[PDB]
Amino acid sequence: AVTKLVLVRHGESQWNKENRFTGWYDVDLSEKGVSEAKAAGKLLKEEGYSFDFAYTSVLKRAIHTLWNVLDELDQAWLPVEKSWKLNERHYGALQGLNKAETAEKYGDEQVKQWRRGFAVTPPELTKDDERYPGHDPRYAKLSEKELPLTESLALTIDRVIPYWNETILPRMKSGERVIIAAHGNSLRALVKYLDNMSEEEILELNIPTGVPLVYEFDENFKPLKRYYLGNADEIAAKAAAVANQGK
Amino acid sequence: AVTKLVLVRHGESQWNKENRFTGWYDVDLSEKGVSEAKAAGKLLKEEGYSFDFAYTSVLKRAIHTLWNVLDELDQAWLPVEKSWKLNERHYGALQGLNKAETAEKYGDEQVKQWRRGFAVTPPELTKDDERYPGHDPRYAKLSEKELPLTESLALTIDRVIPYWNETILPRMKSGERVIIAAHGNSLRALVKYLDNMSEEEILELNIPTGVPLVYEFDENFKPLKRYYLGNADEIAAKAAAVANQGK
Ligand SMILES: [Cl-]
Repeated sequence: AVTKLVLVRHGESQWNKENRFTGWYDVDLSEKGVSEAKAAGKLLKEEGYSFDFAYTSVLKRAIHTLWNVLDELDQAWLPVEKSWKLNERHYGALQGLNKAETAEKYGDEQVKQWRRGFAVTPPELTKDDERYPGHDPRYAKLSEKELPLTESLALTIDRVIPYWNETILPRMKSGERVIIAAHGNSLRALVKYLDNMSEEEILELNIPTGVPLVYEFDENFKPLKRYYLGNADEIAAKAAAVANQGK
Repeated sequence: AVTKLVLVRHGESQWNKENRFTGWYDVDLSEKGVSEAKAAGKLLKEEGYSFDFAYTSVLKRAIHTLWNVLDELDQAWLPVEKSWKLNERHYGALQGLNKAETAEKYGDEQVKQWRRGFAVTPPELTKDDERYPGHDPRYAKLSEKELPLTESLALTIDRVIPYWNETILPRMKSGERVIIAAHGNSLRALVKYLDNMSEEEILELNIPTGVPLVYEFDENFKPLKRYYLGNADEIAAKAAAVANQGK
């Protein structure tokens, strides 16, 4: 039989709306993002999807997207595992800054590189910064080397793909239907790996907020196909890159 | 050091409001119950409580109480384990019936016995009944003997206390701060065991919806003290037994 995996980026966050770099800052869903999360769950139900297990990050924009989806499915009882390994790419000293203001002060091309350059890291925090993850109780079990000062997509891959191979994929292989509710760069990391994409190809991909992305796997767990659920015109428009100045 | 445990009964459910026997029927919180759940979380924060791990049932009135509490604590990231072993006592063929109507048809004393008699079971379902737990996907892993047709408090103890001793108490002993969000009879089962109560004593106890109940344990994990958090006059009034005809 074919095995299905469902991926969903968190619904729009308040800092997505306000055009601020977020990273590990734990911002909530906007009002529109709550709407998006509920719509994704209703659509999954309509399309005949239910699950056996869910993975998400430790960031509330993703966790709350999952809770809203589970309620639409009448699966609030589902087992859930919440892991920092699925967190958004850390944005270093850019966390909290407005993207347009930052592009004006430092240059539009510099901001594009800090957003998207494959192995490029945003400017680093120091450990005394209020934003350093070591101060936060949900990272109490992490080492200095695990606690980021900044991350690139390359470094995001280096934590997401081991979690995939050690934990998520084996659960799928045991016959369980998995949903992953996560973030732009953690899901881009997984998609690059599953789709055999180059650095040039992954730089072009934007996964839109709140849109289910379904993968089919064959009996050897080689990906067979992937597709979005919902309104094609709306999704494709939403998957275009947005300027630093906003939409 | 003293170890703290926090217990909380689900916020008021829609069938609590409507005076219907619920059991394993998966009814949601009423509007007032959502208010109660959020208030419990805000109070726990104000009183200096945070957690390392949460247990709850597979029934949404309890799960949603926990989600609301965790959001007030800014601990949506907390590890959660959802177990049928913490479910409400199953109400057999009474599930969905109005308590007042049932007391009129069968007698007030008969209803009191079906509600509260220690080893008394409500009238049984048959396996073909739409309400039989075997039809529901979240009990797919249970055996016939685990799937109830009816339960008493005695039978509720027989599943809650092993879960306590095998799973919950060891986690506490490892130094983790636990919260349990559950149900009237599953929490009464645990309290009887922890408080060394007789059958006569436990029959008198009503744990009110949405009220934190804190236990202190000594170094040998013998209970030292237990107390409610919140407004004493309001809580004590709410802990009185309500007639079959309602309040
Ligand atoms: Cl959860």
